[PDB]
Parts: sequence; C-alpha cells; structure tokens
Amino acid sequence: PEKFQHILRVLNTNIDGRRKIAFAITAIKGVGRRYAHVVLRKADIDLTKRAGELTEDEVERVITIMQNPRQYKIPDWFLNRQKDVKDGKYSQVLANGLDNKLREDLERLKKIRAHRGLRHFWGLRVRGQHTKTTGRR
Amino acid sequence: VTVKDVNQQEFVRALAAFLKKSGKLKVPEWVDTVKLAKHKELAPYDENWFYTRAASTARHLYLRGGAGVGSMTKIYGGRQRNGVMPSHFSRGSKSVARRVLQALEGLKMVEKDQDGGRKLTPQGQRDLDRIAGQVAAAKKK
Amino acid sequence: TPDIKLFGKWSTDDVQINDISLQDYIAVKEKYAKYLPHSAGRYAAKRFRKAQCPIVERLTNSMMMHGRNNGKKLMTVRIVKHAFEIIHLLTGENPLQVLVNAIINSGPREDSTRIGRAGTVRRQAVDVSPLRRVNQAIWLLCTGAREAAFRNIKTIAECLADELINAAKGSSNSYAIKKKDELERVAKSNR
Amino acid sequence: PIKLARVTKVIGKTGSQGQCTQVRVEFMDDTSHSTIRNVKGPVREGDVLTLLESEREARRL
Amino acid sequence: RDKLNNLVLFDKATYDKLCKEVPNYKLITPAVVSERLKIRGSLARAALQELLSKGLIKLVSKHRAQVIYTRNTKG
Amino acid sequence: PLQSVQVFGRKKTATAVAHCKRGNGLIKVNGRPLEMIEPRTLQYKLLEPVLLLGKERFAGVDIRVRVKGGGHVAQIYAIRQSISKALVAYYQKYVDEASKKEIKDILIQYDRTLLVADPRRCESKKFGGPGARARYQKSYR
Amino acid sequence: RDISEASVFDAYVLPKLYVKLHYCVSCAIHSKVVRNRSREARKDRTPPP
RNA sequence: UCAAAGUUUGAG
RNA sequence: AAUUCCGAUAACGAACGAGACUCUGGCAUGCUAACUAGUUACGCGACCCCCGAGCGGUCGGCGUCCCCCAACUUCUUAGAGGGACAAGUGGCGUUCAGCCACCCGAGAUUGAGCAAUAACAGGUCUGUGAUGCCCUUAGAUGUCCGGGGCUGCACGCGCGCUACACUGACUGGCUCAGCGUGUGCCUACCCUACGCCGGCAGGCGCGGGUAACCCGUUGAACCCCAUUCGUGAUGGGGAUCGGGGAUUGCAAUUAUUCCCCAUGAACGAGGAAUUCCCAGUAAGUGCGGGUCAUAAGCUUGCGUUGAUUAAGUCCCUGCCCUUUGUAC
Repeated sequence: PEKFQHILRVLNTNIDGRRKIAFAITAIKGVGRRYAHVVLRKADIDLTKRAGELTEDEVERVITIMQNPRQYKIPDWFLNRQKDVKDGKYSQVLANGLDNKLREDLERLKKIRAHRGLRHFWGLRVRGQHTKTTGRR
Repeated sequence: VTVKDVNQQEFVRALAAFLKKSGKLKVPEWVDTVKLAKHKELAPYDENWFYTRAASTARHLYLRGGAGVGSMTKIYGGRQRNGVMPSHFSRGSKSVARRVLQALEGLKMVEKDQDGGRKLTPQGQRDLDRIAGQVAAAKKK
Repeated sequence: TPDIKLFGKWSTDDVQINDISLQDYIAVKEKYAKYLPHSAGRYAAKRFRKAQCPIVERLTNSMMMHGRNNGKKLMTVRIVKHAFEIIHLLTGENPLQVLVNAIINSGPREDSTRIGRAGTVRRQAVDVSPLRRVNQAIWLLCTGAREAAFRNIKTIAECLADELINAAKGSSNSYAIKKKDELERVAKSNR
Repeated sequence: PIKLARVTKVIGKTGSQGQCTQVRVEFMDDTSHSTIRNVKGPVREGDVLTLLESEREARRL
Repeated sequence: RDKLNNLVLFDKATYDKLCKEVPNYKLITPAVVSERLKIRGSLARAALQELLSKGLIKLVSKHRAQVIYTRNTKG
Repeated sequence: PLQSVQVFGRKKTATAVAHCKRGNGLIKVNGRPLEMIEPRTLQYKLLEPVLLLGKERFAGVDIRVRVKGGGHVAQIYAIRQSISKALVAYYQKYVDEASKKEIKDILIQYDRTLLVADPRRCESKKFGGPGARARYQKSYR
Repeated sequence: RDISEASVFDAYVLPKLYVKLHYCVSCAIHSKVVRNRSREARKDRTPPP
C-alpha cells in the first residue's frame, strides 16, 4: 500500500524508500542493522513497512532518535563514539560528521607521530598484522 | 493428554500467548535493545520474544528438571560465525536465561529445586499440561 | 497401504516404461517401489547393485550436489517431493511416470569414447550401456535444474519439475535433452 | 533406422584407457544376426543396446 | 544482459492482473508470480497470501522454503 | 504372567531399545507418539513396519521405545529396526512360529534393514589427511 | 554369411587371395611379424604353430 | 597397420 | 595381493620377507557380571498436585523419592569362549592350485600396526650428561638482566580458512553424538555444576570431581521446523579501520586473546596448470586431544549428515618380473 515517497533524502545521504526501513536507514554512515533496528524500535514503528511509506513526521521522529540516542534510552554500548577524548561525551555520530571524527583521530596521532599514526601515514597495515605476504595493492 | 504427546513447536506458541494473556511475567527494560547472545548478528524479529523464550524455558523444565542458567545457555546455543575464521559453538545469553527463570519464579511456574537449578513447579505443571490439552483439542490434523 | 505402497501420494502402478532397455535399469516397480526416496541402502557394494536402487532415490542422491549440498539428503528429498507436487499440478498424471519418461528420453543413446589414435586425439563413437544412459540422464537433468536455479528467484524444486517435464517431453529446452542431442550428434560426427 | 540388440556375450574390455567393452550382440528383430561392438558404461551378459547405425561392427581398438 | 528492476507496490494495473489472471495458472508459487509480473518476491508472496484468505486460490503446500498454490478448484 | 519382550535396533551408534508388551497398541518412542519423533521427512520410515504389517498385528501389543546416541536419522533407523524386530520377537516367544515367519517375510521383501543391522560404522582417520582415505594436498614444485 | 545369404549362386565356394609379402627386418620387427628372442631360442628355426 | 620429444657442475 | 600356491626341474634341503601375528570393527536375548552401568520391566511402595484423559474408576506421562530383606542383565561395561574356513550348492579350471556365481549367514576382502636384503654420503651435531675433531673460553661464542627482533614489505611461491549466496541469509523454535580431558603436579596451578551481578566479554558467592562417582541424560553443529528477505556485490561476504569495554599476565604499545557499536574492501565459481579420493569413503558438519598464564585459520583423534562414479587398463605417470640391445 501507500503511494508516496519512494526515494528519500535524509541527513545529507539518500535512502531507498523502496527498501525496508531498518535496512534502508543503514545507508547512512554511522548506523548499522543493530542501531537502526534499535532506533526504529524506540520510535515505535511498523518496521514491516517500506520506507516509501512512513509519514514525514515519522522520518523526522526517527532522525531525532538517531541523532539523540541517549535521550530516548538507546543506552551506553550502542554508540560508536564513547568517551571521545575531545571532550567528555559519549554519543553516536552520523554521516559526514563520522568521517570528520575519523580524520581528526588519524590527524591526532599523525600530529603525535605515534606508531599507529605513522603506519596510517605510510599506508600500511596498522593493527600489527604480518605484511610479507598480504594486502598487496 | 500431557505435553510430551503434542507437537512442541505449536505448543510454545500457545504457551507464550497464554503467558501474554496473563500479563504478569516481568519482561525487563532492555528487551528491545538487547541481542540475545554473542551468536547473533541481530536482535529478534518477534518483538514479544520474551514470552516465547519463557515458554520454551518452562517447556524444557517440564521435560528435563533441575536446570540452572548454565543449563539454559547450553540449550539456547548454536553456531558462531567468526567471519573469516571458522565457526564454533557459543553459549546463549546468561542474563536473559536468568531473567526468564526469575520471571517464571515470580509467576510460580517454577521453583529452585534442591541440588540446584530450577524444576518447573506443580501449579506450573498444571498450566503446560492444560495448554497441551488445548492444542490436542484444536482439531484432528 | 498394506497391499499397495504409494510414494506418500503417488501411484507406483500404471507407470509404463517404453524403451525395452532402460527397462530393468529404471527401478520404479519390479514390484518393489518404496514409500520414501531416502534409505540407508548400500548399493555401492558390488558393480551393478546400484541398478536395483529405486530411480527416485537415485535422483534424490544426485540432486544433493556441489559443496554445500553434500550429505544433505533431507534437504534434497524435500526438493524431490516438491518438484513432484509441482509436476502433478502442471502436467497431471503420475510425476513418477514423467520422471521416468525424462530418464528414457534424456540420456544419450550413443557416445564418443576417447581412444588415443596415434597421439593427436581423434575419437571413435560407440554405443552406451543401458545403465550408463540412466546414470547420464539422472545426473544431466538433475544438474540442468541446479544450474538453472542459481541466481534466479526460482525454487530448486520448481526448476527440477520444469526440467523433468521438458525432458519427459522432447522439448529442446531442458539442459539435459539438449545436451543429449549434442552428444549423439557429435557421436555421429565421428562414427 | 534404429535397432535394439540383445547382448549375448561380453568379450573383453578394450578401449585405450580401459573403457569400451567389446560386446557380442544378438539383434532382437532377427536373433540369427549378430554383431560385435564396443560399449561405454557397465554392460552385462543379457541386456539391450540401442544401436543407431546397425551395419558398422568394430573389431580391434 | 541480466538486470531486473522489481516492484514493491499495490500499483493498479498489476493489482488487476493478479486478481484476474493469477487464479487461472496451475502453479501459483511466488516464484512463478515474480517471473510473470515484475513483482518483487516478498510482494508476490504476500499477494498470494491475500488471495488465499479471499479464497480465490487453493493451498497445496506451505513449506519453509516453498509455497505452492492452485487454480480456484473448478467444476 | 506378562508377555514382555525388550528388543533393540541399531544404526551407526544409536541404540533403539523397543519394548513390546501385552497391551492395546501404542507404539510411542522415548515418550511420545510415532507421528512426531520429528525429523519428520523420515516419518514414513518409522511408520513403514506398522504400515507393512497393519495395525492388526500391533493391535494388542504395546511398544515403548527408548533411544540414545547416534544422530537423528540413525536414531530413527534404529527404532525402525527395533520395533519390527521386537514384534518378530514377541510373536516367536508368545504367539506362534508360523506367524513370526509370515511377518518376517513381509518385512524382508520390503527391506532387509528392518531386522538385520548395518555393520557399517564410521571408519577411522589416519594421519596425513583430514579423514581416512583422503590425503592432504601435495605441493611438488 | 551376409554375402552367402545375398548370393545369386546356390552354394558357391567363395575365392581366396594369395599374397607373398616380403618384409625388411625393421618392418617385420615393428609390425610384430617377428619378435626378438633369447640366445637359446634364436637358434630354433621351426615356424610357429 | 609409426605426428613432436634438444640439452644436462669447472666447482671433486 | 603376494617368490602365494600347483606343477616342472642339476638341483636338495633351509633362512628373511609375504602370509600367520598384534590391535581394531561388525555377530552373539549363550556364559561370567555389577549402588562408580542399566536399573529392567515390574511392584507402582509411592510422592505429587488435578499432573492430565475422564462424572468417577481405569489408563497416558515423566520428574523423580526410593532403599534393600524386589527381579534380572535386552540396552551398559568388559572378561573368557564361540564364530567364517572359500566350509556348502552350481559353473569354469590338467577336473590340481585356484576363479566365478549363489544359499545360509559377516562371504576368502573392516581398517591399522609391525615389516626383508643392499643402499642414500637424505635429514638430524638446535632432543639428549650420545659423540671425534675444530673453534671459543672472562673485554666470552659460558651465563644472567633490560631492551628490541624472529611479526619488519615494490615482490614471487607452498599448505590453509572464508567466501562468492535463495539447495541460501537471518530470526525464533524443535532436536540427536562419539573419542577424550581434568586440580590438590618435577615447581604452581585444573575441570567446572548451582545461585546472584553485568547486554556481553566477564565479575562475585558458595558446591562436586584424582573421576563410569562431579563437570555430564557431555541437551554440538549441520540437519529438521516456522521467519523475513528477494537476485540487487542484496540482509551474500566480512577484509580494512575508528571508538569504547572485559579478562591472561611482571608487562600486550607493532593492535595477546575476548565482547560491543560503527566501518563495509576484493570476490558474481576462477587462465594455463594441477591435488586428493571408490563405502559409512569424498564432501559437509561440529566436538575432543596436542601446544596452552594467555590460545587455533595447524595438526592429531572423535563422531554426526552422507553422495556421484569404478570394479577396468596400461594411454600418461610410475613400479615388479622375462627375453633383448647397450660405446652407460
């Protein structure tokens, strides 16, 4: 049923309305089938709906939970950026914000010329895996 | 007509429903958020899963008594994709099996037996056996 | 049920084989045709033991193929039953009769053995054993189905049914029946 | 013209790699007639080959 | 060659096609529906579940992996 | 005086121990009817003997069965054996040896496995390969 | 027997074909017209039976 | 009832 | 299968191997057997609550609660015997050695272990308080402490795992193994039930176990049964990396392992080439042992699910005998 959206634009990313909603959201950077399913279950949604249904109030309602997980009892654990060094915050990042956090960490260590930083800088395997044989590109 | 006599799949369904209709189990606050084991990629689809697990738990206890949490994990066990390394057993969630057992304790479906663990309790034995009768009188099929 | 066994459902009796040669190596009724196409059945003792195995079980076993589906017999039995259930809907008549008819007209009647011939490989064409024709037919068509059913939204069972139908019929549309006519034709081309 | 041919006597397994059984056959239509020919797969004394040709009759290979 | 773009909808002309055509096949599996129409697969399955509850198609078998249906049951 | 006959069937490492008894025809296994057991595609299997003989023969003969060990499919194949052996045992010892032979014939002509066991069993692995006959890959160059 | 069934002549003897092939040693030895032999056997000049 | 198939540490 | 036999015979009679042998597997309602097996069917002596059917009796179901002054040994364990020998019938065979078939019943054939002569300048002096020679021997090539390294990455190869999805994926549910192993130690520690705490990794309490006694009816996986998904690099795949959290440790940074969220690469079955394998085998599938404070993508064992194809030949690759040629 429901003849409306089909394609959807949220948080600078797109989303397939033609996809099912838990598995549609995940197309945003910083939300995975876990966190999506949670974010929807807090929102109280017929998650058997496609995203090409779902009233625009509802997609706003989801987004708000998604951005503000701790206000809606999405607990500690379910958060990609916990106790994040730059300030004492524990939260979930989303979209290009995530990517910017990432770059600020690899910057941070590059600035510290840390062993990990350097191996990022050099474009190596960083989590001390062997490299004689593998990751050849 | 006891419960052993019945198709156990379609039993736990009516048991859970029974446990839903009563409406005094004690589903915790996590439920929504929690995974259900280290096995699982995801949480359950059936949102009212707790009712289902309790049932399966009680219906096991009808079958094998004296079964603690540890017991419950090993039963609620299975495969553990470790991705690119090969697979193993993983023990189910301790807490969900503890909470289920404490929830059936509060119902007085179950009771902690001597020699440790839980055995399902007389008043409980009633209920499971009662719904077995229900299912057997569903139809000739 | 005590005097006559069905196959769960299907009629064993009134399944007529036509080719007096597959006859005896198609095992669909001596009298002995069974309920299930499972059976511990050690028909890999002696050379021809295999032939007295029932053809449905033979097919069942073959189905069970490629890595994943190794020793997954139930998995494959379920298939065979569904294909049969589909055949009875689509075609009607006994799906056993249709399966049989496939086997008959699907495996080759002649084939090209690789003889050495000096060094550069040039074959001569020969006849094929009746058991060889059933083996082929069985695996050809079973493979045909499976090869169809990869990346398409179609049940194994369904494709298995469609193959068995288009093999039973001289369709030039089954992977097998097409494969059969290739062989024979090559076989002719160095007779 | 297709003909069926009953197998009277397996002679011996020929073929290069050990394959094609050299096989003596009665001719089903008229049992008096009898070829020897080579066959793939397991054959045995008494069964029926479907020969497409029926005028070829191999010997050594 | 192979690229297929399936529907996920209660989309008028198809919906007519289901309710007219589909109950005069002898095999009514969602796989058979998905091929005939350009209908998803999940969509098909549910549609064929609607038609069953309406009564327009017979149930053959309803197994984990594959559901079979039929023509009305004429006479 | 009671007509009790404990008999067993076997497959791989499953011991199905049927127990025929002067009763009123139950035939139920571990503790539930044959209609379950529950690999279920293999149901007809563990009905076969009953279908092949008919309820006439089993009629006044109650059969409790116990299984352990082996796998699912084996276990079935054990009980399959077990009861049809046990019946044959029952008839021998209490009914009459003309009847036993009549039955035994009607079981065999269907399948020899219903009475006689598969001596087959899992063949031992030798080093230098993952299994018995298979070896690990040789490299050469 | 194919021929003698499709003969015009009642009975008929059927003729023969007389050929004195000569072979050079190599050619004999190759097409197996003659093997090699042991030091004893070499001497014994009876034809094969 | 015969396609092609050349070579081999100085380092004991 | 066998230089295994029959037989021929300037040979005769012997020796090793081979076979016999050992372990193993499969047959024993026959024997000996049991509270560290089962109990086993009983008795139901019961409990037990409506536990159920049922007006009530009589049944169905187990949990168990049971001891011993019940009754055994079908299942269990493991001893000692038995048991098949091509013995029987029919073929084929000098009507010898044997081969084929079939009956009864495992059909000579379950699978390992051991395993000749003479070699190889195979490997090992880094297993040894086996050892010649040589070297060093206090500013050490002895030893110990700290630190690093053996993990370094334009690259090439070998065993491997995981994949490429729909015969699938997830999510619930149902449901069956076998070999083992285990603290109280040769130098410091095991296996773990049960109960609480934590989403989880784990934490904290009490118990049993030198073990058929406890872990442990080892309640394994795949499989089965419903879920959704729907041929889209898609929820197939899970590499890469960010953030946090647990434990092992004297210490884990070059991520010891473990959990969580997030990230989401190649890969749509693989050129030429080649590996392994014929019956409960391959393959799938899990679980033990080994190492092991921490611990398996390896291996060494175990079972569970369980095929296709052969039953043959010397084409290739090789081997064993005969004769032959040889300038090796």
